[PDB]
Amino acid sequence: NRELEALKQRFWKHANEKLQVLKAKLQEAMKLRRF
Amino acid sequence: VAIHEAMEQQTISITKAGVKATLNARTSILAAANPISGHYDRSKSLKQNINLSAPIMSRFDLFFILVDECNEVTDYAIARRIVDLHSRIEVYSLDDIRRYLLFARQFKPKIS
Amino acid sequence: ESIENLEDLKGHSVREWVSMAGPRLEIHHRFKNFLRTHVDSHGHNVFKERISDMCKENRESLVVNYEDLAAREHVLAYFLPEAPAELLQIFDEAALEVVLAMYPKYDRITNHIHVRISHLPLVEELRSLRQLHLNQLIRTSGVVTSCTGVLPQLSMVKYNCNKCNFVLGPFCQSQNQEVKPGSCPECQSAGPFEVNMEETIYQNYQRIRIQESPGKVAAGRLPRSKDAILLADLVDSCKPGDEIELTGIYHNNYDGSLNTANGFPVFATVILANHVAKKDNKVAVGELTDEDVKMITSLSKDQQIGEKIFASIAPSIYGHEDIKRGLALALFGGEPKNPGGKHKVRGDINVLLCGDPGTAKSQFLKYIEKVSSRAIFTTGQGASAVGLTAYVQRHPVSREWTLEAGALVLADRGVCLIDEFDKMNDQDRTSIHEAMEQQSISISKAGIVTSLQARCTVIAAANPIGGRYDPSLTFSENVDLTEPIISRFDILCVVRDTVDPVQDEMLARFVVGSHVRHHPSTYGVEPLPQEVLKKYIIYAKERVHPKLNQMDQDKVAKMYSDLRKESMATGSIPITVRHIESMIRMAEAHARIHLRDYVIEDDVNMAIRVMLESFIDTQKFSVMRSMRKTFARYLSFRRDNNELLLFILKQLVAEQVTYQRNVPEKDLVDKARQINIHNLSAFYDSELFRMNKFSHDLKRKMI
Ligand SMILES: Nc1ncnc2c1ncn2[C@@H]1O[C@H](COP(=O)(O)OP(=O)(O)NP(=O)(O)O)[C@@H](O)[C@H]1O
Ligand SMILES: [Mg+2]
Ligand SMILES: [Zn+2]
Repeated sequence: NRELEALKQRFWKHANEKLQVLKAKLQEAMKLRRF
Repeated sequence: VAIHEAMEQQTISITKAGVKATLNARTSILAAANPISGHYDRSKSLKQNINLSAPIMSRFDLFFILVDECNEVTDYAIARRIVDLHSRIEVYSLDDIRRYLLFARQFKPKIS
Repeated sequence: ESIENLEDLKGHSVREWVSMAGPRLEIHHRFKNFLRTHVDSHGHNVFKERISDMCKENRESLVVNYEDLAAREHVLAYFLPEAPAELLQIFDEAALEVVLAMYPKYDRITNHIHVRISHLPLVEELRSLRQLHLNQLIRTSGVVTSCTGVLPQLSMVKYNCNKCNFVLGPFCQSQNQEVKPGSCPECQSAGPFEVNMEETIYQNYQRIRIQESPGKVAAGRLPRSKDAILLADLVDSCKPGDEIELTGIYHNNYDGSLNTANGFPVFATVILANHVAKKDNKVAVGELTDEDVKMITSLSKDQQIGEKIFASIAPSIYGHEDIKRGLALALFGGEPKNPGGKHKVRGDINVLLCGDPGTAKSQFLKYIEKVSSRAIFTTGQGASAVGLTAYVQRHPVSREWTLEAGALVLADRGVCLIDEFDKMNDQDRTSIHEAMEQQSISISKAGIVTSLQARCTVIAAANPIGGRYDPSLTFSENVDLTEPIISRFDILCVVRDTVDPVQDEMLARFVVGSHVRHHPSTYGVEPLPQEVLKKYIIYAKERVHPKLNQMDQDKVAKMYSDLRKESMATGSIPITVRHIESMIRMAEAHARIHLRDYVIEDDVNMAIRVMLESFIDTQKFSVMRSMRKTFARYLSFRRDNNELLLFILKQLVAEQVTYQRNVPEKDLVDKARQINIHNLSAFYDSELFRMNKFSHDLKRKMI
């Protein structure tokens, strides 16, 4: 299945609601501040 | 006239009373045309055969010509293909071609 | 006093938390510190500069970027989309007492300052708004369809008692219901009351309707829309037809009319605005920084700036240097004026790109649409006379006749782009005469008798008769346009796809290079970056106003006169004053490109060159040789003037060597500023002084 996985890799090479994402990635920085 | 913008710029820019809009037409066009006088005259050029203006003709990436030859074997083959296909109804399936085409269109080939 | 804390941990909700006194004070201090300590990547104190640029213009409104608020103060960025009204009030107070630290007398100018948040990352499609977004800060985009007038809304209302002189104390007005006193505390009379119109404090109000842009998702479907409320300084931030980008609080309230309409407890919604940008006016002079001005004015020092700007227009198009030059002159534009206060003449420059298919004319128009602010695009039959100029309609709710802006009025200080101009109807095409010269649109319809301003530069593209341009005929003989419409175009451009295999190789290699370069993944000067060019154009069109004091009047008059003589025998039309004024406008435009406050001889030479090369292009192919010789020899194709400076240098060196035997660069440029040869840089980049063994150095100044 290595060639099929290589085709998947080529496909992903060409491959290129958000408040919670913002809050999580910001809360990481606040955790760093606390530490 | 609006086909000029739609074919190349892939947009339609309407500006009239009560509406101003640059509408999207990211579309591939498959045109079918009839030559003047019905029969395609081989002695005449294609430009002389059809009434499409030169700016329109420059839009198309490919021009193809289908001319009705009087060949006996071709007529028999056409009739046979129609009849035996119509009787058959009761390499790849169209669903497979659809899936492969949708998969293939995600590739963006570079130019070496 | 109330003690500082870690802010992000609490048992309350966010709104309750930031409402409490302790964390409110901590948030206040944090935002104060953020304003007074935030720095740019280069180390420039950003908000000192922004507050100074605000207090100079008395704009009483401070714009803050979320993408660095999150960088500096994390928890403020955390609470902001969750509790925006409360946090924005706190930000307003902190910003006010920062501004009154920087400019202590600014309370004389304004008692309140609004913090406006920009670049909010939680953008939302307009039809994707749901109950999940309620009472949260959102960012949306859409075209403004309707606007109320600017109206005064109560903000802090004092009521006169219905039976006596007493003023009932201030009530803070809401956007949900009209606040009321009930009964007076000095005497408990009740029910109706009078507003004290003098002591009541009002605020500006403007309600707009925005819907999805027509080309965004509405592919035959009807677009969704939302109402938005602009308050205080945000009024007049937008008009109908503006592709705005709106940040605001998604707010909801009970509406009985919607309840009876739907038969369900359905709550109306509205966006309380907090920032309005525009997606076409991506840069503005009110937003330019000191560093932008500094690098713009440093670029103007370069002698190659004209070539850099010309090469910077549509850099993905090979060749067409004359087209890029004309489009640059139109994009920068001349200077409008009104000598005597009784006689207007336009400053804007009009261009027409005629030629055969596959020559990037429409592509040039699309580039100009992208680079220039307040630009619009239209095509052929898609345009109409009425839509181009202005239209009269029954107003949607009043049902009285109202006049509305057409294309050339919406582009009143921008560019109207008309593609495939030859293919319009005559009734559509003749509608732009007044707009193209008198720069007004006069309407006498349905009781409306008024004239709108249309100070618009029209750039048009067209094909000749039969599609293909034939060099056997003049421009007038194969364009099919008439003299009144041709003569209104200051610059005429002809592009021909004639075969030349070496040029075809160069063009094709460039096109393939563009295709491989822009994969999703004649220039010789290098362009500017397009962001720099947009800043340069918007700076030059506002902060520079070229004056005219001397342009060699007899030279221009002689040129125009024999240009008229030659045109009488052939097929393009220099109507009397329009071509003279076209040259004046182009000289002013070239001065504007160089950021010159006054027009010089080089600019006049450039304008003369543009006019004459365009005129030569309109001739028959057989006639171009004689015509080109006629104008080139006598009428100022001033290529270079190296010989005078060569012999001036040789004379100065001969005298100096004779003096020495029995700082020369200063000696050279002294005589060069005495004689009218002041552009000495050409002499240093020319081989004439080099094979005479002369050379230059800005430090040593020896030659
Ligand atoms: N010199 C050039 N450099 C790069 N692309 C070019 C050049 N000349 C033509 N093209 C390409 O040709 C295509 C057509 O451009 P377009 O602006 O529609 O041509 P046009 O002048 O409008 N022809 P027409 O609409 O029939 O009058 C675009 O993809 C351009 O990029
Ligand atoms: Mg075109
Ligand atoms: Zn009373």
